[PDB]
Amino acid sequence: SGAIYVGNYRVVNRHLATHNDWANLVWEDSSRDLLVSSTTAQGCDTIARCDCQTGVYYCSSRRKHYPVSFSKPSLIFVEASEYYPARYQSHLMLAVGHSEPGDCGGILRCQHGVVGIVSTGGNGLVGFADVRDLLWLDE
Ligand SMILES: COc1cccc(Cl)c1CC(=O)N1CCC[C@@H](C(N)=O)C1
Ligand SMILES: [Zn+2]
Repeated sequence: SGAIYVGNYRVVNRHLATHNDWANLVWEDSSRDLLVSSTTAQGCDTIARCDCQTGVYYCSSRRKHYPVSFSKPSLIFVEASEYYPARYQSHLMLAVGHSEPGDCGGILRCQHGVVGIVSTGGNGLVGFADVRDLLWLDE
């Protein structure tokens, strides 16, 4: 679990969005596993606007943060799960690092701010849904 709170927006994994997220929907994209809902309170976070490929993510299944080197956002094949059929997930960044299904939502940060959230993983890999291209999160 986990979310980004920026301005009057909440960014979550689309597969973990609540009934309340859907009732306050701003934007969603199944191909990216992202959903953005509106909030009444002003949010706690800064979005990175950069091309970093190193950063630190929170891993809830270890209660720890780990440093990672990750690929640029790209179209990556993701096997079928209970939430989606087998498909290419777009704007995904992969790194070597521990993850389990419930780690989805953990934030990845660089020195500039929030880069994305855990969205996929397996066998010593962890995949992050990028949010740096969503310029409107800051408007
Ligand atoms: C961090 O996630 C994992 C880590 C290790 C192993 C596994 Cl099977 C997962 C779970 C996983 O990859 N899912 C969860 C559901 C939505 C999926 C998607 N984004 O298409 C991705
Ligand atoms: Zn950066």
